[PDB]
Amino acid sequence: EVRDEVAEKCQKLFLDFLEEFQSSDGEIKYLQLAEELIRPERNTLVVSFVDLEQFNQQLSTTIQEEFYRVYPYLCRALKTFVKDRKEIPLAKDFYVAFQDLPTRHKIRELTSSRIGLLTRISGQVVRTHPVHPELVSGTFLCLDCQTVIRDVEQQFKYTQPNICRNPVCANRRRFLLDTNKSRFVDFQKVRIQETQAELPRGSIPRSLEVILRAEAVESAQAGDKCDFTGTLIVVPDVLSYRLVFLACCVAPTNTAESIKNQMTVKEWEKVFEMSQDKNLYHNLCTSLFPTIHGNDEVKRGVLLMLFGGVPKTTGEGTSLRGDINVCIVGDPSTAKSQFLKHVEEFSPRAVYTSGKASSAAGLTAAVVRDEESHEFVIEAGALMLADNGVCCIDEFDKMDVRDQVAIHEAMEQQTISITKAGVKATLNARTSILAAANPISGHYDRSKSLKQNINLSAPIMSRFDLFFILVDECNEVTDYAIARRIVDLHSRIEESIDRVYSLDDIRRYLLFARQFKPKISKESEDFIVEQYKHLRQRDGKSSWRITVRQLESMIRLSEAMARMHCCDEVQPKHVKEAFRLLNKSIIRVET
Amino acid sequence: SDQVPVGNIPRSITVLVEGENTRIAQPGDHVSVTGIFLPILRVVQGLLSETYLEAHRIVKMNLTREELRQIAEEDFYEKLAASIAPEIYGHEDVKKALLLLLVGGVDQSKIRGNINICLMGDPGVAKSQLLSYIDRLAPRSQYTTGGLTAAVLRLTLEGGALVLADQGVCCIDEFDKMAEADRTAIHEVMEQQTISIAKAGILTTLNARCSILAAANPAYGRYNPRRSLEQNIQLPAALLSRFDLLWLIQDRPDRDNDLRLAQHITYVHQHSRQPPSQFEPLDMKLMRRYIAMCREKQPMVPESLADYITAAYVEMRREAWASKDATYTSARTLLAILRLSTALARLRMVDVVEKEDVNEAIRLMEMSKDSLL
Amino acid sequence: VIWGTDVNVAACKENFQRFLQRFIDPLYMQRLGEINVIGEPFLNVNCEHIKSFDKNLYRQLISYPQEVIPTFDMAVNEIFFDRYPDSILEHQIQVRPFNALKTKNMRNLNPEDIDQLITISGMVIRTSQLIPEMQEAFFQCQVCAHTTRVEMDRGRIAEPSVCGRCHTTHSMALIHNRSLFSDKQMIKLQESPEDMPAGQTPHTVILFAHNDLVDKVQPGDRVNVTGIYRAVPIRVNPRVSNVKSVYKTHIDVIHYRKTKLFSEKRVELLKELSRKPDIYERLASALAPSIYEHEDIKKGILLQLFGGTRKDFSHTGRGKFRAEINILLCGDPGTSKSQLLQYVYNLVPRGQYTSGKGSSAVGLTAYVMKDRQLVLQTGALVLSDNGICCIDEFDKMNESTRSVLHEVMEQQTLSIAKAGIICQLNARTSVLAAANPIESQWNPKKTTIENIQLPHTLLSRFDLIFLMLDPQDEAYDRRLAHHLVALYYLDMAVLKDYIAYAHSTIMPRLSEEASQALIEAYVDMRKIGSSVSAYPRQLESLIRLAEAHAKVRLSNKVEAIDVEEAKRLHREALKQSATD
Ligand SMILES: Nc1ncnc2c1ncn2[C@@H]1O[C@H](COP(=O)(O)OP(=O)(O)OP(=O)(O)O)[C@@H](O)[C@H]1O
Ligand SMILES: Nc1ncnc2c1ncn2[C@@H]1O[C@H](COP(=O)(O)OP(=O)(O)OP(=O)(O)O)[C@@H](O)[C@H]1O
Ligand SMILES: Nc1ncnc2c1ncn2[C@@H]1O[C@H](COP(=O)(O)OP(=O)(O)OP(=O)(O)O)[C@@H](O)[C@H]1O
Ligand SMILES: [Mg+2]
Ligand SMILES: [Mg+2]
Ligand SMILES: [Mg+2]
Ligand SMILES: [Zn+2]
Ligand SMILES: [Zn+2]
Repeated sequence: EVRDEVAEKCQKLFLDFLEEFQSSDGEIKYLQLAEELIRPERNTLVVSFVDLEQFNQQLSTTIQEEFYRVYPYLCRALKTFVKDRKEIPLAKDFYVAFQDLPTRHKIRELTSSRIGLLTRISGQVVRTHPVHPELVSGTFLCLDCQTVIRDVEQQFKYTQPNICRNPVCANRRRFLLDTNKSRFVDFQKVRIQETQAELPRGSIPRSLEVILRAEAVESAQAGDKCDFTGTLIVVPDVLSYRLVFLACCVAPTNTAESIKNQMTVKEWEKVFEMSQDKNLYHNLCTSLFPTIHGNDEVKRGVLLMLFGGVPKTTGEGTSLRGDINVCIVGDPSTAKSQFLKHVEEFSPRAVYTSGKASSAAGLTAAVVRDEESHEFVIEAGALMLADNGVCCIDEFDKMDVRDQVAIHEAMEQQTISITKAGVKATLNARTSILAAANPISGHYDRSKSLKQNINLSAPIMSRFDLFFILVDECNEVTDYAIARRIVDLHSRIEESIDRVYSLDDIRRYLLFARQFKPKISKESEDFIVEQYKHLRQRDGKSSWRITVRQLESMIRLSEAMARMHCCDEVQPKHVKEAFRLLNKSIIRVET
Repeated sequence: SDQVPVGNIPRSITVLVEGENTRIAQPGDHVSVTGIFLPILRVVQGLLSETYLEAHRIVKMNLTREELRQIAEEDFYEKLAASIAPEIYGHEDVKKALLLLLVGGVDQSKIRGNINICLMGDPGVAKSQLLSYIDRLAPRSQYTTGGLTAAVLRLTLEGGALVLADQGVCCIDEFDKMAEADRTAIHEVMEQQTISIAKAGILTTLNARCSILAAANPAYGRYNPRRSLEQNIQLPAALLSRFDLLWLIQDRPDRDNDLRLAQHITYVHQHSRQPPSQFEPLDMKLMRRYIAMCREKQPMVPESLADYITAAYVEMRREAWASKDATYTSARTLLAILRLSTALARLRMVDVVEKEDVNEAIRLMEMSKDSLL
Repeated sequence: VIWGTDVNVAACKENFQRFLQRFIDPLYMQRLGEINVIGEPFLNVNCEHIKSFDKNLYRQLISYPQEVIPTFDMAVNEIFFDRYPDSILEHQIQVRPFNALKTKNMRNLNPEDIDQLITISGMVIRTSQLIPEMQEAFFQCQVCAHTTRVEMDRGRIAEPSVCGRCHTTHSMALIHNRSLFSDKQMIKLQESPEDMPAGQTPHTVILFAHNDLVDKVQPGDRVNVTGIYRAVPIRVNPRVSNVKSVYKTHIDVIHYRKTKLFSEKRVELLKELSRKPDIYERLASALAPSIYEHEDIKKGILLQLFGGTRKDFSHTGRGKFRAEINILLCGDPGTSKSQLLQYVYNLVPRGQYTSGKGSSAVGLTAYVMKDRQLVLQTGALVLSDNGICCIDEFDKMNESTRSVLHEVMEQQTLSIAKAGIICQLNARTSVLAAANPIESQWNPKKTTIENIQLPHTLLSRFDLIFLMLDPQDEAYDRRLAHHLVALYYLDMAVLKDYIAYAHSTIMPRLSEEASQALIEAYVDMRKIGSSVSAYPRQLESLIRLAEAHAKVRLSNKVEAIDVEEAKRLHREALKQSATD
């Protein structure tokens, strides 16, 4: 019976804040939030840290300094507040989730000095373990003296009572666990790593284990980037200890009007000029690919991929792909890997990988036994790591059949349903895929159909928006120009590039354009119809036939081109240019 | 190994070095230690304690007229060949090669003086007995079957048989049943005379300079002449090519030769001694003495002999090219020829090689390659 | 003075303050001002500066680091409160001396150095996650929850075994989270192979980084670590208090340094010999004297030793450029391939020799193994990040190792999926591979790919494929026999110094004449291939070789002579592996 004056004062002030603090409307927002919380599956209530800081700066400072110490008392305050208010179940777990924390530390900055205090970190999930109930406040009975030990809290380990409850008896070794009376809570072990944004060049990322509980258990899926608000703590491991970030709340990491308001005056002026800049298409292509010659169509397609179309979900719960997939089949050399490397370097969220990767993930989500825990864990693959980004996959022709089928499913349904060893999950993966491949035998036989030239399965080929064939022309002028480019690059170590727009400018312009969702005008509709009429009438011989899949790719490219200029509606110019691109990408047999 | 009784094994003494004496010895070093022999108590009719040796000083160590007359005899060398395991009837040239191995090279400066020999043959052709005899006759000897290389026991280096050789001879019976890692280790031993070992990611190099005498059996029973080398054996061809001399022993049934061998064995069983020969085999101690006397010399190779040696080499290489099957001819062969010639020069106790020695070495090399016939 | 020393706190602090203020290459005040804005409260000081300014102070610092460093800290804090008297910092400045006593002969270390500051150069082999070590344990009674604290209980924690408010029996349990911890990271660092004279048994040391300077050195990094030598007892059994009479020893790091040459005589000598018109040919001849009649192969390996100039393409967005030269010596057994590989490994500093077989003692890959801590262990490729990896028996390799080799030769980095995280260990190595054709001999009329059976892409990555065979020529055999017998009956040191000087100082750059010559040569190669044609990778190889040759001549700029030599060497290699 020892009372922590700090804990009691914090509990009192927290309850006062809950029952007095009100929104701009003058009503207690948290009253309505809790009223929502009464519903089943809602056992966690979010709280705005800035709000309580305004209500009581001292209270916020104390909670930040000693969040872990006071958290149980905050939970008790929430329990008291909710119990007496409405018809909530008499006894079910409740929790408080904190957000709006201005201080965003890096995994590098998590030091032992920060143990026990609230903090927010940003990372990328790598693997996720199965949910498991865990005893938090165990209850035991002494065998000799048959007295029930209660509320013997365990610090994340099988901590039996030190000695019997009875002063008379000193069994000390034969306590029996009362499973029914024991208090359990559902914990999930996740692993996170430094996001590429914060990752120093050529530095191994820091892997941090986190514990998810209550509403946050299933919030974070493998391969996604998320921000966790919680507190770093220590856990004994077989006086050894290891660090784990117990996260109270999990949120996704970080509208056009919102971005423009947030964007600086000079940056917004530059972007506005870009939108008003005619011929921005070719200018941006050339700026983004300085160390390349020719292959203008490849650069056009890559840029259109970078922008992307408008995803659509039907009323019947059917997802229509919004992003496009590009493949580049090329003779030896010809700068394919250079294209992929440029795309990866320029664009954040773009990940480069090879079809020869031997990782257990194997370029997609997998299930693997942990070396220590020996429990199956869903490990995210590179394709997952490219979530809402780009996956530049090289040696695409050399992928394994296992990864081949996984990638086929991913690009077909835009999600990967992985079930094995009793574990099951459905990982969302909306990732544009830029694949590089070599013709069978090394050199592309232009007198043969594309199928005969590559080993990719028919479904993979069908589900690709654009195929770009790079044939090593024997023309002297082309080779002379390529030599000129390479030699100028190597001699003029820098300053050889002529970027009409800076890389950062291109990145911010792409982010601004993403906010638009161009619509299709009835004029655009009929123009698309007529273009597909012509494409079908062509009916040739072409390497691969033309199906409605090509029409879908056409409309997606048209959406991307509309996004190029940021116009919110489609015009015949975009449709005709997309038709030109797709039709040119088609290669006829030269026999 | 010199002091060990014939029917016993070496015994070990723990030595506690301290002060400046530390880092003055390495595994495989033939050393002499002066120190106090004291007990360490780390109770039947009194206390029982383990003993050690408190080191004080550690220092790494390195006939009659008729004897000389016998050395002067031309057949002397042949006689010594006859003394190499006299009970082993036949294999005279093999015995000669073994003697050459025992006397080793010269390493004139430096040249790898060890003469590695391999004996591949069908079961039951006295190979193991030969290896045992060599281990008994060579002053510093190790016997193994396939450990051989060093190890890091748990945190102390522990020299394997190869290290314990350290300028001795390592006789490896049942060579064909050696582990691949061990094969790589012996390859390194024959290449640089050093053993590289790493247990905790640390590449430690130990000086293992020792001649290797390997014995192997063809897989799937007796050797098949119709099948090429490495077809009846499961050893890498390159590894075999490393050996200076590779002798194939075939148990071809020949009524005359088989009868002779049977007569020899029967005489042994009926007299516990081999049949009398032209020259009585010499006592092992005397053989060792003569071997050491030979080790004294480091004969040179006069430039004049170079011409003839080169001529012979080019001739034999041309013959190998004429031969349909590659006979492993390479610069290695020339190096081996030189080593053998200088070993014979050591046997002659003459500081200058002679035409005779070169011719004899060439003959032995040819006879090995023919043994592969 | 503190017992058993020659140290006065006031006088020592005053001397350190005088050193800070009165010095000539004042840099300390400059970096104090820099720390003001930066806020980084760690004043790094080169101890050699103190040695030059005051040898007595340097000796005192080395002898008693633990007792002297706090005085320097106090002096620096007082100065920082003098200059910029107003400022905000979470903790006052700290001083971390370095580069004081280069007793880098780790194999030659003595107990006389216990509790003395020492700096040692080496490559870190392994590390571990930061360990939180208690410093103020917090306890609460199971009965009455009586809170109590035990502060700095000399490592271990003194269990009260009895409460203080109910005074019950032992019932006060420790609360991990309520306690206080400090960061302590363990590192296992191997002695630098180059510095060891014999290197029969490379030495290893254990380092502890405390409260800071954690995770500042990644595995495989070659650094100079300066810290206090420490010896601590080891208990025979944790339950008993008995301790071994032999102490295990480690280092408490104080400073990390990530990492002229010789004298004016050596630079003058190398310049003089560079002036020789045939310095290229003479250097080629000096390399590997044992070998005979091989000139193109020797020149190629020499250019590889020099390698191309380092270039920064980060601005261009094209990614890292492989400035290193990869050479594959393909030949029948007995052509002296392994002799060249060993000689190159025995000459270049920080070089590594390995065998294509998985049985190789080193291994051409890195992987995680349990200590039982699952820590990473580096491979040969990562080990020789800037050295030369001499791979022998390169032909016989598993497909996984082939993929690893392709990745490292392409991106100059190795990707390892430890646990779930993918780490890209930078490995900008120079690959010198040796391959022996399958079958006893090399079958003519078959392409190198057919007769070696390796992926076409992987061999296309190589910038020079040198084919060497044992001709069936009596004259060649006679010449080789004469050479060997003569060997029977320029020192490498000067070559190594010349290579080191070229790497350290010179950095060739292209020239307009060289640019035009390169373009003309490439278009000529294209035209020849018009009728295995030319590829731009060939142009990259030509430019890299030209840069290396310019580095050999010390021109500092690519010259038409370099272009001609590079083109001729490339054509010779082509011929070697050519067929028609
Ligand atoms: N059309 C081109 N224009 C400019 N540079 C080119 C062109 N084709 C090739 N190159 C140059 O070729 C050099 C080598 O090509 P690279 O290594 O990128 O080929 P790759 O696409 O990875 O080949 P592959 O995958 O078929 O082996 C690149 O630096 C690039 O500069
Ligand atoms: N040429 C020989 N002269 C005399 N005795 C021989 C000869 N060949 C074999 N023997 C006898 O063969 C007997 C048994 O065979 P032995 O021990 O020689 O086999 P081995 O050749 O070592 O066989 P393996 O290597 O297959 O174990 C030995 O006692 C040895 O005396
Ligand atoms: N052209 C040559 N000039 C000088 N020495 C040579 C030449 N060819 C061969 N040799 C000598 O031949 C021997 C070859 O030994 P080494 O093990 O280096 O050969 P290798 O061809 O690399 O062998 P492998 O491919 O079987 O590993 C060495 O003595 C080498 O000096
Ligand atoms: Mg590529
Ligand atoms: Mg036997
Ligand atoms: Mg070799
Ligand atoms: Zn009890
Ligand atoms: Zn109490």
